[PDB]
Amino acid sequence: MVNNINWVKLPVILDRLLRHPLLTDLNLETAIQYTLDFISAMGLPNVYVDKIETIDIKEYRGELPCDLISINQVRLHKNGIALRAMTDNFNAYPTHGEPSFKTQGRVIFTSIKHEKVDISYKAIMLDDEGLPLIPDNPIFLKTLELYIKKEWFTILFDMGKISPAVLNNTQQEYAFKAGQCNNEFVIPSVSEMEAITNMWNQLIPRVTEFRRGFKNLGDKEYIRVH
Amino acid sequence: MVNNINWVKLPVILDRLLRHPLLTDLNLETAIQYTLDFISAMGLPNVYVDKIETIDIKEYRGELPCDLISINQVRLHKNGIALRAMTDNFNAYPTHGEPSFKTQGRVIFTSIKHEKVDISYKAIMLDDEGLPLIPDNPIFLKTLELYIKKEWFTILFDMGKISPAVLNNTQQEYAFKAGQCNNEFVIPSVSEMEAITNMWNQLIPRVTEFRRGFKNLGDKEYIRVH
Amino acid sequence: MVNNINWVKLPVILDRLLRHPLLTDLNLETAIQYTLDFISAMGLPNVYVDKIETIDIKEYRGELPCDLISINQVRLHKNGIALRAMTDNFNAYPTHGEPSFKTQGRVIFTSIKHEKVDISYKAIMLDDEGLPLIPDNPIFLKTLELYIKKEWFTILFDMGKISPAVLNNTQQEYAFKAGQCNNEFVIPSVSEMEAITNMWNQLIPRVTEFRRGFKNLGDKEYIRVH
Amino acid sequence: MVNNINWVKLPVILDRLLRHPLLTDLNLETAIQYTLDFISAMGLPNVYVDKIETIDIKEYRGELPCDLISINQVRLHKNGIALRAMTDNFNAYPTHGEPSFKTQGRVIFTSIKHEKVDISYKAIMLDDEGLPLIPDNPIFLKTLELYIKKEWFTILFDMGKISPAVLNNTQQEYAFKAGQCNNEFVIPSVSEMEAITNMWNQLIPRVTEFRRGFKNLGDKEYIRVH
Amino acid sequence: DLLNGRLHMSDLELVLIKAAYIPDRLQHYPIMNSKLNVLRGEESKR
Amino acid sequence: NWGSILELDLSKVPKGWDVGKWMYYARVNHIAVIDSFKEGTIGASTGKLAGALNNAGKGMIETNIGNYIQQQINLLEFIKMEMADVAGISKQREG
Amino acid sequence: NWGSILELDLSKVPKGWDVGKWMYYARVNHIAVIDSFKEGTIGASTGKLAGALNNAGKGMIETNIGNYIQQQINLLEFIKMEMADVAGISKQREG
Amino acid sequence: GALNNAGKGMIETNIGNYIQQQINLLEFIKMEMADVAGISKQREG
Repeated sequence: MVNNINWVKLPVILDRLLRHPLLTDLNLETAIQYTLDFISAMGLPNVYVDKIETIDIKEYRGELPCDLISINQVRLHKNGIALRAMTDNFNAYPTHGEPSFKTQGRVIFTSIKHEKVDISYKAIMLDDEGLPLIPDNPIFLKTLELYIKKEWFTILFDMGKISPAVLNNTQQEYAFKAGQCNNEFVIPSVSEMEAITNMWNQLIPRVTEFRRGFKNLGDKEYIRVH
Repeated sequence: MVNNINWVKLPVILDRLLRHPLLTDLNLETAIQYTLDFISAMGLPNVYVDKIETIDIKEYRGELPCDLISINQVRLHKNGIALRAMTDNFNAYPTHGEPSFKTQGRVIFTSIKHEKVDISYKAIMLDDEGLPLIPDNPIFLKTLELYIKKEWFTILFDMGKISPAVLNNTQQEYAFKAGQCNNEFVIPSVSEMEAITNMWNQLIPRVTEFRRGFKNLGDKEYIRVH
Repeated sequence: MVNNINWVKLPVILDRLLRHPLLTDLNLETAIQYTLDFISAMGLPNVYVDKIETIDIKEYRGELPCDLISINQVRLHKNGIALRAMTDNFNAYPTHGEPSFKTQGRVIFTSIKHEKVDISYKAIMLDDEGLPLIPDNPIFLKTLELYIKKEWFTILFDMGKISPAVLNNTQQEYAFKAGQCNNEFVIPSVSEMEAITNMWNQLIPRVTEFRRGFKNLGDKEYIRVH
Repeated sequence: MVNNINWVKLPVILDRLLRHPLLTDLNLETAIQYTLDFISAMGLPNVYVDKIETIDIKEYRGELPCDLISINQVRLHKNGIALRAMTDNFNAYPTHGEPSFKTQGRVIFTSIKHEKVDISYKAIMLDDEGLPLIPDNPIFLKTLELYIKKEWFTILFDMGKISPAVLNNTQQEYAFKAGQCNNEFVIPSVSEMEAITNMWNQLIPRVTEFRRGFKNLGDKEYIRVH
Repeated sequence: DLLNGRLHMSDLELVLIKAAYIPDRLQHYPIMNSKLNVLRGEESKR
Repeated sequence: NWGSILELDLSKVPKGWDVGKWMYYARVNHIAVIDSFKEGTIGASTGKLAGALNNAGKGMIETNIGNYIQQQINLLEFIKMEMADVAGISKQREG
Repeated sequence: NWGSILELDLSKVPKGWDVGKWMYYARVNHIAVIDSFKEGTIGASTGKLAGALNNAGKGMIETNIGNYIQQQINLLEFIKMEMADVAGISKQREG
Repeated sequence: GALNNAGKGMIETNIGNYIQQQINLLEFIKMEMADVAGISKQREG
């Protein structure tokens, strides 16, 4: 992302929405629900907060942090070797190699009996009340405004209290701004483009970035002169 | 799946449906049915609980667990060799090789007379109440909300209590969000893309991960230097 | 099929249908008829129960089991050689080789005078009342619900008691769910895909699986190393 | 045909037609006619009874059985050599080779003066009453129901007692189910596909199964090893 | 046996026959015989 | 590098026929009987679903890796010839 | 220079199938069973979504870098020939 | 309007290609048999 994610409070979006007199019945509840819905639907990784937190494995199982949403990686605390995903169907079940992991709920199923692992995961930036905290990027704010407006006008049109043309216009605007937001948050910046450049141009290809924490993914590949 | 399946109780969907004044007569009884219908129609494997449970075979037959919905694999408990689908039409019938199996109901028809077999099967995550437990992914919640909304509006439209444009809009939105949810729960994570990469790039192909429990489907294929 | 065929009672489908107030006049009779119609029209082989039962041939004729619907194979009891179909027009008729069979009603016309044969056939899983027993796969239940609803709305539309748009929507939904069900019940599972894999990749082709009961159809074809 | 032709009596179709209030004046008299019309228009050979019956030839002429509808083959009783269609225009007429035959009514015109010939012919399976006996295949029953419904609605529409949309829907449904039934009763079974395979793959082609009663159309073609 | 035109099906695969017919047995094609025959003929002429 | 992968839809396999035996007989005969009047094709046939389900052919997961391999081979030949020229030891001079 | 990249959409992987095992069996058999009647294709099949989602093939991230490499190689040959001619030492005169 | 148009149809069977395939196979088998016997075509004339 070119720009920086400066955080602002949820009621900013209600300050923008309630300017529309047809949206005066919105509340902080509806803002919270549709904000979570929008954040998940867009799935923008720059909106979540990167955290690292170590856990201990009891026997092929481990307790997972409360605020976890998605895992970037899992590695071993002592060696630093990253863990791939599990392809096994009979992991911890004995009868009468490469480490792996698997996560469903609050539990992580790894292929190791007694070890500590580091998990790099993503969560939501929370508010001092304890509520989701949104970026102030006006493209994001506008697209969330249009998301909430589109849901509200869809409900009204279902009752028959909104003209079909109004809902069609709202959907069209929201679709364009959704595309604009997706391009805004995903297109690499200049420094990320340097990382991508160093990753692309490689006389000797590097195909082992996962063993490290993708640390040297953007490292420039130097060739000695002879 | 990039994200994690944090579990929440079923009435989280009724939190969201009953915002709509035309869906106020929906109940947990209806939520359960339509939620099970959506779970099955989507067929996402990340929504089921991976379990392993051993049974004994009496004579080419064995009792199956209660909560089984699908079988990932079946193997022999002592050797660990996995079983294949039984193409044979005359398994346990004599006249006057490689092991296999078949499952219809609560019975599993293996080709072995007396042995213990390990079954890795999938079930549904339940609640403290004997009810289904759904992911809290807002994409999943929104798609399930739209499924229930679409069914209820189909009923009302068969009655003539909903305008056809309303139902068309609901079906369009549900179709897009069904595609969105399908992709969200299917597209691999970074750790799963390492497994896929290790499977894909193999100078000496590995074509016998079914014998094992697909344990080594994702291991890297290291060539020595000469 | 990926999933397992857990059996449930017929009135489940009436529990789902009668939620529609336009379908409150359905009965167990109509459920039985349209359930048999749907099961036959889809023709899904996983819904029928595989059975094997030996009979004795009197003179090129044999008595057939009562519940038979389709024959997978017929073989000789002593040798185990499978019987192909009859191409002859003058089978048992004398004037003044390879065994074969032919079935029309409750009688099987084979080309052997006095022998016993094993027949692998398919029937319906019956209820303790003595009624058809349906799977609980919610895709199957939904598609059967839509089948019965489509027949009922077709009848009403013939009287003129249903709008054409309602019937068109019902037909469209049923068509899509019929396709979904057909793909659900026919696409191979992982173990069936192993069987198909072992059948496909064969350096020395096997073209005599029928002589056996298709027993080695999924057997892996091993090549000795030299 | 994969399925078996279990026979049931004709009023099984009136069980199903008279559910419709607009088809309540249909009778067994009408059912018989339209059922025979459907049997002939479909022309499925699995619906007829295969019978063999010998007759004597007086002078290039022979009496034909009462229930004959079609002739599979004709052969000489003593040699077993099958007969072909008679292309000759002057068979039994003298002036001043390979045997053949021709059949128009109750008379069969062979090219032999005095010999006994075996005729493998097809007839209709009858009931304890002298009435046709229909398959209970629900595809066949549904298609016959739709045939009778379509004819009756065509009459009512010529009268102006049925909306044209109703008749169009009936014709569409009948057309699809006619195609479905045609494929159901035609597509080979597994045992019939072995016969077809043995006929298809022949290093030394066999082109003389008409001389025999197509007995060896389906035998495997075994090449010795040298 | 290979040089004399006999093929043992157990020497190149696991057998899951004893009847000498191609629909389950495998043909042999003696293409190795000439390679040995040229050398043995050269032995005689040396 | 793996060959072309074909995306196969099984919506026209006949009734009562396993995919395994259907494919086996397709191998043996090079002819695969299909049922175009299956209940699943009713939508496309009757006009209630898009006609793309009964048509459009079969997709292919194909990658142009062969051209990449040929590019690498050509580059290797060029570099080996260049080293030979620099060393003054030509191909005709090595044999 | 990296080879062609195929943009693959997994919208038709059958239900209950993981992507990894699906692609594995696609490798081994060269035939990948797909599901044209997934719940996610309901819009395109039913006409509620654009029909391009069940069509349009798979895109390719293709860069024409082979032609650039060939151009540079040809230029190197040309410059080496020019330098040989100017030095008065022809290719036939080196061997 | 097809009754004043559409050209004249042809009952054409591609049997020439089948004949060519069989002829090529005969040449291949004769060459294989000659090679296995150790008696090449140039060695017969």
